[PDB]
Amino acid sequence: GLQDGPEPTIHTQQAYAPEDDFTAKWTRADARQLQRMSDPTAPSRENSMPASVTMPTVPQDFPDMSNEQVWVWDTWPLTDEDANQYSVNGWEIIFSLVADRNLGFDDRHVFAKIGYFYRPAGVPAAERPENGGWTYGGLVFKEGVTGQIFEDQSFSHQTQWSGSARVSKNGEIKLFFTDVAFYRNSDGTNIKPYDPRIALSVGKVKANKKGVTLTGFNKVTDLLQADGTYYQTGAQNEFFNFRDPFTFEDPAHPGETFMVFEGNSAMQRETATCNEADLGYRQGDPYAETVDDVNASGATYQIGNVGLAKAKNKQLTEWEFLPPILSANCVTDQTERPQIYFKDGKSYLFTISHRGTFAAGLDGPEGVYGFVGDGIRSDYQPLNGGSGLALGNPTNLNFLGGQPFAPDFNQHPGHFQAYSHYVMPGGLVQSFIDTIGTHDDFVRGGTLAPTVKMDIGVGGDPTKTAVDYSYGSEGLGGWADIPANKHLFTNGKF
Ligand SMILES: OC[C@H]1O[C@](O)(CO)[C@@H](O)[C@@H]1O
Ligand SMILES: OC[C@H]1O[C@](O)(CO)[C@@H](O)[C@@H]1O
Ligand SMILES: OC[C@H]1O[C@](O)(CO)[C@@H](O)[C@@H]1O
Ligand SMILES: OC[C@H]1O[C@](O)(CO)[C@@H](O)[C@@H]1O
Repeated sequence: GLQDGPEPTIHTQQAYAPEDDFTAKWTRADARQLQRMSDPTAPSRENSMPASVTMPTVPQDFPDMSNEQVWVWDTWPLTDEDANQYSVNGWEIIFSLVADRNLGFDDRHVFAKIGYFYRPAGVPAAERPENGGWTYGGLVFKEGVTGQIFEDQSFSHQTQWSGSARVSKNGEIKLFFTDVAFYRNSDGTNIKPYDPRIALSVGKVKANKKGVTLTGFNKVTDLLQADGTYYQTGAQNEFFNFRDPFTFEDPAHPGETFMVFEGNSAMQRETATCNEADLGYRQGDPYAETVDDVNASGATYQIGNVGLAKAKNKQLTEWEFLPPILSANCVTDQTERPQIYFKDGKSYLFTISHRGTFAAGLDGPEGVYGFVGDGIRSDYQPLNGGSGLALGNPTNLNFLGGQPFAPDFNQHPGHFQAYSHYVMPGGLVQSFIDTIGTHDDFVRGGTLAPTVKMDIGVGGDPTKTAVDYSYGSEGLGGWADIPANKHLFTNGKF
């Protein structure tokens, strides 16, 4: 099922110490496996990617989870150190990026705020309302709280971007998020590079038959900002990426807490260079590229990475940067919302990427990219023939991808059907709808897609994944289905 092309880079999956300076590479040889898996003959508007690594097609006639109260995108459940998802006092609880529904959908990122939703626990997806049955609890933060941490109070915009939320046995919520200040002119041009920081706010859940409210979240702790040695700063790159904290405990490292997040490789933007390891070709491969050609191609502007940090105290208020665990130099600018998923003694690193963010020479669908190894720092093996693709939107890779605000004439109408995928226990994947439809008949989402099922480690092979098309209806589960697998009871009432 593979078009002729380069062999994938040999990865060993060998574990290293979390403190080691080893950084796994998702190589150009690896990423070129995506084109090899693509069917070059796929007709207009048909998916060219294998069905087993393609998200089931989402109906253009979709429900809205908030009844159009707000735009909703990146969503996370309430988790413990093993990423189990929780209900509290009979309520499933989630956090989402939200914005005023009056905004143009594409203008919402600089008005982003974290809200929460709740719904009764223990109702099967088929018994719930079509739209998932969530209640919008409103915003997590009072106005002016998240601005606390910024010395420069001259920002034109101040937002809360994605993260994660930990719940203790005693009902305490530690919300890890991206706290962002923007310094923009009225047309959007920067006055100085934006300021995204990894941050923490602590609060409490109050829940009974009336619903869920939150208390606390009045103080914000500034945990991490880009350093310039491991993770690219604003001075190195005006549009550097630094966001999306996911915390966890590594079974291999008892009694410590780690965090993954999105960054870029710490290189000056306009003088960034790639090397032989970034290309990752086997000696003599007839399809190998030269370092000079790649460096001349423009691919050097795509230098995303996945970072690691280790907590310095039990309160998780102090963190230490560790070297990056994955770099995609000359492959992609954006490895977003990383998470570490633990299965059968392996460490799965899952991350999301756009189609447009791939480097020159490369191409792949919007969706979930994944990597397996024997430790949180390992010589990670990109999933599915070394390509990295776990779960892509249906995509004809033979035609231009277009944009979510202007779909391409020849593209599959589900090209942008989902983003910010998150892999839940049992391989259930939740995501939000960006765009569904053809070039002249499309709609914007800003609500969650149907939850789907990805089987991880198909056959006896931990490097392989496959969509389960028998799940729900033809592969599509409940709209906005973010089910709890653990249940907590606490003092919090209101
Ligand atoms: O968790 C602390 C332990 O982990 C290490 O730092 C290695 O990753 C060891 O040197 C130490 O015993
Ligand atoms: O809106 C910004 C947020 O959206 C994403 O780009 C994905 O949709 C995240 O990486 C980020 O936290
Ligand atoms: O604890 C069980 C009770 O909690 C709820 O899920 C929410 O209040 C109710 O639907 C149920 O009667
Ligand atoms: O809501 C309409 C349809 O959407 C699904 O969740 C999957 O697309 C089905 O279960 C339902 O029939």
